[PDB]
Amino acid sequence: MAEALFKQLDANGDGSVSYEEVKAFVSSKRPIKNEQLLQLIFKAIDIDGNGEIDLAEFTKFAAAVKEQDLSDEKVGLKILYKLMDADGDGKLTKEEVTTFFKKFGYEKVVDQIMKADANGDGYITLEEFLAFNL
Ligand SMILES: [Ca+2]
Ligand SMILES: [Ca+2]
Repeated sequence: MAEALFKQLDANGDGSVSYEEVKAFVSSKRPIKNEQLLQLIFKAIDIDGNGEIDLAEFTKFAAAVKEQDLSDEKVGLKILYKLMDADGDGKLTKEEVTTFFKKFGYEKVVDQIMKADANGDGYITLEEFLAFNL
């Protein structure tokens, strides 16, 4: 008398879908509040050309982050992104990033960076950067 598999939840058997549905499905179990922040991050963590992810993508990603020889490498530039961020205070402004990312070795990114943001921030936060290379 128990269950734990998005399989049914989905049923569609399409494998992929809008985690949003899984975010709520789970949110109505152990958690309660987070489906938002998550769903959000996820939605952005996707943008692979739709917005519908697959339990696999999530799981794989988890097993991908689990590995102790990949993230760390980035963690470094990350910890630096947060530290170096003395003016940003959390978000790195074009100039900031451009210079930072460039000082780090992402001059060719400056292009995607400037073309990355353009909604209502004009800057790039830790995530953002990590988003470009997630
Ligand atoms: Ca996808
Ligand atoms: Ca932005």
